[PDB]
Amino acid sequence: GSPNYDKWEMERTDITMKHKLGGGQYGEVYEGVWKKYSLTVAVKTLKEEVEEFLKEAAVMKEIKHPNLVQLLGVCTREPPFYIIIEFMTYGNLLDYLRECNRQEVSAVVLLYMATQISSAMEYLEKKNFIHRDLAARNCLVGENHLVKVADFGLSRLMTGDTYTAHAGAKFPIKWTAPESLAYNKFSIKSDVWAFGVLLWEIATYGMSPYPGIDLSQVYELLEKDYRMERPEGCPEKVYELMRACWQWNPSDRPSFAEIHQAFETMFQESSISDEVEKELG
Ligand SMILES: COc1ccccc1-c1c[nH]c2ncc(-c3cncc(C(=O)N(C)C)c3)cc12
Repeated sequence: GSPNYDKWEMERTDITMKHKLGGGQYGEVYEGVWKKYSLTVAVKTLKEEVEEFLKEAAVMKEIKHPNLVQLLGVCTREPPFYIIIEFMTYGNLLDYLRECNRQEVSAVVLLYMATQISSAMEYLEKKNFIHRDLAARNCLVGENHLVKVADFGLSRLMTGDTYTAHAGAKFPIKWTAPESLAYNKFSIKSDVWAFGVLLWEIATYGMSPYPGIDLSQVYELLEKDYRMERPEGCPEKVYELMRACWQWNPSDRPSFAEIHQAFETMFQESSISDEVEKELG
């Protein structure tokens, strides 16, 4: 074989760069086209640090799942570096929920979304990886309400049961578990907490978490056992799972395996009524 062959490396000239996607919401991530195959793609690059970029690229080569956005290739031999990923046509979940028709995106669709996401996290959990940035803004939407988890910039394969982030490092307060906020300690359980917040975002069709409350007051409130209220219309079972995800002690939070099982079940039962209803009109 050829000496410098690398299965993941693509020629940067193969890609046409267009414009930043998500309205620049995700930084240097552009919509591009893999000319050879007339395929629209998402390309993350580095402005003119690298270590984190290369780490993100390496992690994406190791994970593969139906509900995890798929790495297509990279350009990391020389700058500018690229990470070429499949493009999800309906954008991110947060904006999708904020602009959707609710008769279309009904209760069964919200359950379907949660099910797909928990499926991706169960896979990651099994592989001992942590995501560290679960949020609706970081989930993507495809045709027929297909949903995939994205943005693996902070994802890590753990060696132990916990990962301690750099010192002085700071995180998205409203999606971050108590022990993460206070001691920079992360784990599969901290992702579970974030998933609970994501569920709330889904249930509210994209509302910003902790309505009214000041970020500076969030931790103190959680410490006294305050937790967001059940959204209008959220089934009790779902709110209960939500509250379990927000148990103060990480060990008390359920596993993604358990979470996925619960949602698959609710989705299927909810789905039956949906199919029937559909078949009346
Ligand atoms: C969270 O997604 C990411 C975070 C970091 C790095 C890559 C991605 C990413 C991979 N494939 C994608 N596909 C579509 C969008 C996307 C999201 N929001 C809006 C758009 C958009 O502009 N339209 C028109 C769909 C696209 C974002 C990504």
